[PDB]
Amino acid sequence: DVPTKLEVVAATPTSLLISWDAPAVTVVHYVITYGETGGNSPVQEFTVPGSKSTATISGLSPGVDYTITVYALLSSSHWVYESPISINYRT
Amino acid sequence: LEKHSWYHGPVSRNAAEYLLSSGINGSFLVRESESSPGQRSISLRYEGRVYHYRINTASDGKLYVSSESRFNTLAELVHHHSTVADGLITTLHYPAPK
Repeated sequence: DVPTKLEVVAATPTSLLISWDAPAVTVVHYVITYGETGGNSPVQEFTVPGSKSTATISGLSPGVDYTITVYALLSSSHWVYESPISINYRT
Repeated sequence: LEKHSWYHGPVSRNAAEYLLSSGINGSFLVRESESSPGQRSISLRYEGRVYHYRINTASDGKLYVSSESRFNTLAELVHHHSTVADGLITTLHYPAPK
């Protein structure tokens, strides 16, 4: 029931275009996080509608290793998201 | 520049909403006023709704939607807003069908 195939489709020096394959079942929405791998800095959280399978991320810093994580919410009645799917990308 | 897939030329605010009606988040078009060509706007779909943004011209002639990001040409402005929202409710991606 987990989203799959998380990837960086394209990148400029400060923004990323990412995509993933949706689970077959209804997705209420996605929460996507990004922040520095191993970085003791604030991880940013944003959301994406359940019918989308792409997003952009911007205001990134050159030369930083980012961990990008997608959580799918599959329920309206309890707000426990699915198992995270994660990738690393160096700007 | 009607050569671009996203530049629809003289189209109205209302027609723009019809042209976007079966779009998704990031569907958009750029339009001209049908009375006064020279007033250009971006119409952009987001969560069932269409947002309209006047394209402003600056003192030095540069085009912008946000004061901080100004460009010589309209293509440059659209291209920038495809990678950072920078004032718009979302990024520009999918041209409305013509």
